[PDB]
Amino acid sequence: MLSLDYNNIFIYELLTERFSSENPSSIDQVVTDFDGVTFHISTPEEKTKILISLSMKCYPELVNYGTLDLLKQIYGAYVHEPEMGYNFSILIDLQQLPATDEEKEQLAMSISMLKRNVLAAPFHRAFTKQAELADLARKDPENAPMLDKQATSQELMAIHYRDEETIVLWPEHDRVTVVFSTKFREETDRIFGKVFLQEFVDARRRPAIQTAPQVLFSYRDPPLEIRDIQGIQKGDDFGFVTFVLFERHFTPQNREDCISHIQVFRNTLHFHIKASKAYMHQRMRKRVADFQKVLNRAKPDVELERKTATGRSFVRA
Amino acid sequence: ETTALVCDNGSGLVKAGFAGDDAPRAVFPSIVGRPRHQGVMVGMGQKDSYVGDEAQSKRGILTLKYPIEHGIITNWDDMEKIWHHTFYNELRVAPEEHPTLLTEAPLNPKANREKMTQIMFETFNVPAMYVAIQAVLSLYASGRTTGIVLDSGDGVTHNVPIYEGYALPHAIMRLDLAGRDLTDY
Amino acid sequence: ETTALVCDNGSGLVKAGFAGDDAPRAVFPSIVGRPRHQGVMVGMGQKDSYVGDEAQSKRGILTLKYPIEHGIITNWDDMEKIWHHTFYNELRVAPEEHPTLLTEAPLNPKANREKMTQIMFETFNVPAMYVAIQAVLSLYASGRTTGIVLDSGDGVTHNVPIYEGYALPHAIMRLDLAGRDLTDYLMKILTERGYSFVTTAEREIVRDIKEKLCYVALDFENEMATAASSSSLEKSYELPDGQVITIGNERFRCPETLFQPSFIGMESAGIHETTYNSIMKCDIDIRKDLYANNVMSGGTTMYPGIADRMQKEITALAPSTMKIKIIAPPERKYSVWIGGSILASLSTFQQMWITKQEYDEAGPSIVHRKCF
Amino acid sequence: KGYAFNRTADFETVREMKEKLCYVSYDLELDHKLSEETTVLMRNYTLPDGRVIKVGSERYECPECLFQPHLVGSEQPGLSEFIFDTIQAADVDIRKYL
Amino acid sequence: ASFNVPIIMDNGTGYSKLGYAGNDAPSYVFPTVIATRSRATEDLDFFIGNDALKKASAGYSLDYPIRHGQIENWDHMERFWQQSLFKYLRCEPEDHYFLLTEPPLNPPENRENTAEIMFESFNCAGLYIAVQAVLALAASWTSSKVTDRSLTGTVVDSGDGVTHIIPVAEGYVIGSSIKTMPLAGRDVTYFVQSLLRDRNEPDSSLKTAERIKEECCYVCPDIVKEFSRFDREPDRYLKYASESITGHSTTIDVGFERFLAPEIFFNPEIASSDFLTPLPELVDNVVQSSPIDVRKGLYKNIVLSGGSTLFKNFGNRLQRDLKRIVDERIHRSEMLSGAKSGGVDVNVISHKRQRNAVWFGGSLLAQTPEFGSYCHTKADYEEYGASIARRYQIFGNSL
Amino acid sequence: TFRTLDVDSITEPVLTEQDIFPIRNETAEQVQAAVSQLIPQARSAIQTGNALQGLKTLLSYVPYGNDVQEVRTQYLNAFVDVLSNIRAADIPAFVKECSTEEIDNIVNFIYRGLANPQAYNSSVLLNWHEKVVEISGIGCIVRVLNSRPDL
Amino acid sequence: MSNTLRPYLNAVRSTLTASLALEEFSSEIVERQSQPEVEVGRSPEILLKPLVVSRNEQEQCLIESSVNSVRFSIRIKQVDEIERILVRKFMQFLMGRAESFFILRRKPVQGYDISFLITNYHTEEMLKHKLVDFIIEFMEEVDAEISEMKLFLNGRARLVAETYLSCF
Ligand SMILES: Nc1ncnc2c1ncn2[C@@H]1O[C@H](COP(=O)(O)OP(=O)(O)O)[C@@H](O)[C@H]1O
Ligand SMILES: Nc1ncnc2c1ncn2[C@@H]1O[C@H](COP(=O)(O)OP(=O)(O)O)[C@@H](O)[C@H]1O
Ligand SMILES: Nc1ncnc2c1ncn2[C@@H]1O[C@H](COP(=O)(O)OP(=O)(O)O)[C@@H](O)[C@H]1O
Ligand SMILES: [Mg+2]
Ligand SMILES: [Mg+2]
Ligand SMILES: [Mg+2]
Repeated sequence: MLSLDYNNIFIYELLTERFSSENPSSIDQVVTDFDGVTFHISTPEEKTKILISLSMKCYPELVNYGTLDLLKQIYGAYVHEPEMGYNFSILIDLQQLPATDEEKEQLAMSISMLKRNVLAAPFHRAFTKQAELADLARKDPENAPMLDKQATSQELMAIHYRDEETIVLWPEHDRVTVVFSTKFREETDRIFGKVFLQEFVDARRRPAIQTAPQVLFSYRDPPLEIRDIQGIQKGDDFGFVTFVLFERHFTPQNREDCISHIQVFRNTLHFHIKASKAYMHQRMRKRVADFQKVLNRAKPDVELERKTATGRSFVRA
Repeated sequence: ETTALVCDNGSGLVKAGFAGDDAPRAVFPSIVGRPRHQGVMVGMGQKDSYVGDEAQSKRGILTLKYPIEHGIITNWDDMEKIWHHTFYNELRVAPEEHPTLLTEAPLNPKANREKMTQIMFETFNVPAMYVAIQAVLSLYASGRTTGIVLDSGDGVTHNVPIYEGYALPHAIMRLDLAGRDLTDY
Repeated sequence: ETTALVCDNGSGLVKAGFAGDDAPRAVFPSIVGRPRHQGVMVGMGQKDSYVGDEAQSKRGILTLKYPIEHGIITNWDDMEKIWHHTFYNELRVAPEEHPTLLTEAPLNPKANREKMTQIMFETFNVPAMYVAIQAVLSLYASGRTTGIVLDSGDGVTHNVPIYEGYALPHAIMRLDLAGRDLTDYLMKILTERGYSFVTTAEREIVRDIKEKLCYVALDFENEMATAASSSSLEKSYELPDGQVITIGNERFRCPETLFQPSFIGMESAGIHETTYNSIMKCDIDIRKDLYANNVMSGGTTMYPGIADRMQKEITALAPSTMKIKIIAPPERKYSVWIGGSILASLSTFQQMWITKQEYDEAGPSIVHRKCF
Repeated sequence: KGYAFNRTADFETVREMKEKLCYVSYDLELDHKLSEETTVLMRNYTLPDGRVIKVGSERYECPECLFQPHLVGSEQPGLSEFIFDTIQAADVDIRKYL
Repeated sequence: ASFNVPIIMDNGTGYSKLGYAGNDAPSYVFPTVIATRSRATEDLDFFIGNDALKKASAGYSLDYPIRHGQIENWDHMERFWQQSLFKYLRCEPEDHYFLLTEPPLNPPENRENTAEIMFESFNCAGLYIAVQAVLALAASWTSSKVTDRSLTGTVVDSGDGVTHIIPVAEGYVIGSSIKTMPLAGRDVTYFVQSLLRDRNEPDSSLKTAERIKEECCYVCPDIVKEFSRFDREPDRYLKYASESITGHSTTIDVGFERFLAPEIFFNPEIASSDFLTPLPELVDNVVQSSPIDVRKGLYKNIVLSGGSTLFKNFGNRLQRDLKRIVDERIHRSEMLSGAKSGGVDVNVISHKRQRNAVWFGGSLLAQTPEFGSYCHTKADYEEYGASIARRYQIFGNSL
Repeated sequence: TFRTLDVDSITEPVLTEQDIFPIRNETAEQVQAAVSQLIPQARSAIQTGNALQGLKTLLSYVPYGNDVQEVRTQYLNAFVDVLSNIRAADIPAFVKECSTEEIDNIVNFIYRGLANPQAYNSSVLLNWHEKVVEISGIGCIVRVLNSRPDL
Repeated sequence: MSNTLRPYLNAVRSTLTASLALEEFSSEIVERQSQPEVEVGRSPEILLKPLVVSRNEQEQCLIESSVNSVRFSIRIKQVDEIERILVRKFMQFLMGRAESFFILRRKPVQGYDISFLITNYHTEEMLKHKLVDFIIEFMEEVDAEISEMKLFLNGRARLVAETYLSCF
């Protein structure tokens, strides 16, 4: 696979099986996801009632960012009071699901896609702010730079979802710039990530893919706007990949795909580093075989009599 | 080292033998001929069908018929009988002890090859087998790597041009005129 | 250090060797080809990709792709493969023990230069490297110090006037018509006589046809009128298939694309008008010397009689009071290399390298502020 | 390794194999190092049926059960330990000649 | 501090059962097969499990990395692990502890390769290797609250590729008594396919044989009496509906296979000449070779495991045969001596988690706090090298 | 337990290197003084552009022993400098105009010089080794394989 | 490769071909047994002096000989840590299949990355005038492989970056 999936496959399959089934069964399984997020599935009250919980270390910051309302108008009346040890909880009963199959399938997909659904609140807020500044600047072109600066100052938003990762996003009259504070431990991971990040920068440059958002990466130094932001170390070992999303990159027909893509970026990079390790393994063995071919000299020709198959010559003559 | 049966079920002859032999040790016509007379004579254990050299020798009162038509198998039961004869009465080796190596003409129907491997696996319980192409094996025997190989057997005539290693699949020309048609003419 | 590496990674051909030598140790076409068939054979040493002379020899069963297009590298994988070939298979010298010299056409994107420098420094770990322009190399090779250089090659044609020790960057004219475009036009206009060339092997065959037969006339209208009475102008060529083809007015028509770019449907001045404009863009006090020193360089300028026709057109354009002289050494095919080697074998050049210790402390942008 | 000898003639076959190939170690750690880093200990043995197998550390691990009977699940002491106990249990006078 | 939940891997010959510790069921139970070709590069165009099964004729060639319990090809195994982890299991290796399992009697080289792949290609926090059995003993006891652990018995783990009879006494596994038969569900599946072959049924696909076992096969007391009963009784002649790809209502008339297939376990001569000792006799030999004091515990508790022990009347027949043999030996001793005895009873035990007893035992074991201390930490690997796990421990004594 | 704690090392004293090769009759002070007298002559010969004669003079006496480490290191440094201060074109004449024992000493010491490349120049040592093996033959390397460990 | 490694390569060739004058010899401490004497090192009277060949501080060739067995360990260049990881993994794969090589050790001596071990039997049956040929061929081809594999790493990183980024 080349592109990482955008939701939890186990939740999707479980929901599909339990919706299409006729005899439900009690289940209690806790499932982990990428980036430390953990999901818990249980049926404590009724065999036909399923409760799903979300765990995330940065969730209170999401609440500060205004994610409760987004979750509410995303998931309707399904909202349920959170369970112990978890952040967001949902309770679903199979007796009230829509009869039509496509509604059930889309509900299962939406529930399985809870990760980005809860993580996309800052992106939606940034898009709304970008629209506001766009219309305000269209009201008077001469009033752009000062409102742009005040938006870079006040609306500068940030989040820490991993302890070596950070998203810094802020809107403007025409763009929503985002900064990733990438850093890889596990030395060999950082070793391969250096090459991966270098090649990832070049990509955009090539005229072949100029339609993509502009990338900006420079290790050992952060951009001008985030040196004063708390949490950003003074370039200890952290890279900083910056994507500039213009108006065309979040057109009303392409917002969700862009959000999911920009969210999954880092996990894609990690998984593909591992895939590159496997690629080495296979090539390296594949032509150490050629070295063995080179060695197979220095063996005088000899003759084996039959050695027919799964046995020893199967005959005395 | 890892001896394997090499059965080239040609349209006119069935050349067979072990891998590595200088020349095949089993050559005989691919003919199955049943008697066509009442046969009031009793005794001597008159068989109901004769295959190969026995059929050729008794052809005076036998209805010989080839089980293959222009490289395409049309008498699957007769071909199974011929394969059984080749494995047992001529080579005297158990099929499940050595792998086999078959050949078929290019551009042949796919069902022919599928049924060939299906029979040789389900029935004779052979360990493994391969279906090569006559032109490739002719290139092997010629001790070269390039060149276009003109192959014309009893069944069909075909040319497979092969450069260094690589074989062009769009330049394979197959012509059904062959030795049987020449004999008919 | 005994000797320093130097590589002229041109668009069509690549020239490599040691500094101070007077002969290319290694010249092979800049071609990377992949197989396009099955290989029912056994063994044969199935090699995934053939590059250089091996690809040129086995083009019968390969599809060839040029990594460099119009002087800008577009397939960095193939470029790295070609550099690896030059380093290990033909010159077979360890990159880590030899400073290297590279060549890049003027006005190329800065991405090309930065990526090339970074690749050489990190993937090959060369001790030091430098990037130089073709025109400066041509002047170094010719022994001159003043004179506008016409460098026409496989990928791009550019003009860089240079006074005594100084270059005028504002008067540099770059034209994207070159040998590849000429070969494409020859392929297009050989169809009108029946012969058809499609695959990349046919493209190489047409390139050989242009090598052996194409030439530049003196007066286009008179040459066409002479070709109308097609008696003593046609020639013949032998394809590897054995078929003989006849060449006619298109023998000299396709070289005229340089002087009349409208033949391939591009609105631009010819290789003489661009030179005239480049000279006129310079200061007035140096035109009287730039006219007397017209330098021809590159593979494309090897056509018979191109120098005479270019001199005629430049003399017609320029005022008659000041003479026009054009020069083209018989070894101008490797003039860029000769200048590169002369520059690399200079004592005063030793402190103008870019060492690894200098590179890693400033990033890949150092090449922009040091090399040029 | 994967070779299976469940027939009855295979018992005599492996007896002849141990007769021809197996040997008693002189230094345990040295032979573990040899079998851990070097392939020199590998021998090729062809069965009387005609089939060849690969034998490695088995060569020095087969007769090790005599000196370390816990390998075959025996609580009794090894050969040398049992010899030492037998000699030591005797009277003090005859201990040299033992 | 508070670590993440451990992950319970399982790589069987036929099925691989991933999951988490503390769960009540494996998250994924899918076949151990990977699809592979021969503008995505050929490095990544691979599918595993049910996706590989469905995508079989679309341009991929399936291959089973594990056969007879031992891994032969390593590219397939490593690609299987990476696909599982980063596609279905959805975990970051560096922040979790793994509990791998693999059948006993494996070469130390295989364990070394597994450890080095796990700590280099992925480099997880810790890796622990357990023997397929053990976990079976752990999952044997159902109401495991504080005390009611048997901790002494025999586990007959019969699976897809190979079966293992391993005795356990007071927790520790007696190596000298370990014996293994190289016949399992796959060999009898090939036998069923051959039986379909000889009757010239319209469809003879291997999946058809698997389903024929799934809803047809059962164990019988003896073969000649069962043949006579089948001749007399005509309602034992079923016709399984196949529907292979397009052959609608191509019913397959099953026959004597329904009792001829399971009999291989109690009569291994049919499968091949590589083994000839019937399973009850082999279990008797295993128990007799054990130390004398633990024979009562070995006979009293016998635990079935694996998916190939789900045959009806399998446990009944095994218990009957073992009880008959032990009675024969005891009575022989009695008439040799001339005194009565209380005898020894045999209780072959089957439980509600027969199919995935190994996984359930692993999940129950991983939850113990002391499990973390037993894992191979990454620092130990980077210090002592890649041969940290080569000393084979459960069966046989090192040096 | 009792498996470890080997005893074979004490009951039978294995042959030790002085039992194989003849012992050095000269004293430490004598050889130290001899080398300290020979080295400055070699350095002076290098200074006056007569490196061939300097190497010939330095080759006349060669020290050895397990108690002469420091003076042997100084001798090796001087020898390496002397050899590196020789023009390459004149090597074949020098090699052909030597006795077998002198060539044996030359190849032995250049090969020991090859063992410490963090302080020496390996290129000249490799070039000399190539030329001497080409001219004299393989017997020099054979003698190197069968020379004293302290050499 | 060559045209570049003449003196070092020829020195290794000459030393190896001189050091391969092996002989059948039993064990002087264990009866009816024969072991490679270079690996045990218990009888010093039959062990020739260890010999080292080098071209630069990061390239060494330790040549330890004996009456029957010769162990020959080398170091190959690792200019940057990318090549360090590549060399380690590749040479591990190389030694992992020493069963079919007959002149390899499954684990190199400390401070090195590979150790050949030519016991007598290999010279006894396998003609040895091309064992050294394989040695030198490998010593150059290995650097060739490391360079090629780092190129392939760069290429695959470029491909995955383009594939990810193009789908915005
Ligand atoms: N020496 C020969 N002269 C003329 N025809 C021959 C000769 N040898 C064989 N043939 C013809 O070739 C045919 C046999 O071809 P064969 O090699 O069996 O092709 P295939 O193996 O593909 O059937 C026979 O029908 C025969 O008529
Ligand atoms: N004698 C010649 N006549 C006509 N065209 C030539 C001749 N020699 C070379 N060429 C053309 O010039 C090109 C050589 O390009 P080159 O000058 O090597 O490019 P670069 O200067 O970028 O290295 C070839 O592609 C060929 O088509
Ligand atoms: N109900 C059943 N009855 C008999 N055999 C079964 C049944 N279900 C599965 N099997 C077979 O028994 C094997 C054992 O299952 P499992 O333990 O998951 O495999 P493995 O031994 O590869 O780990 C299955 O792979 C299958 O071939
Ligand atoms: Mg034929
Ligand atoms: Mg050029
Ligand atoms: Mg199993």
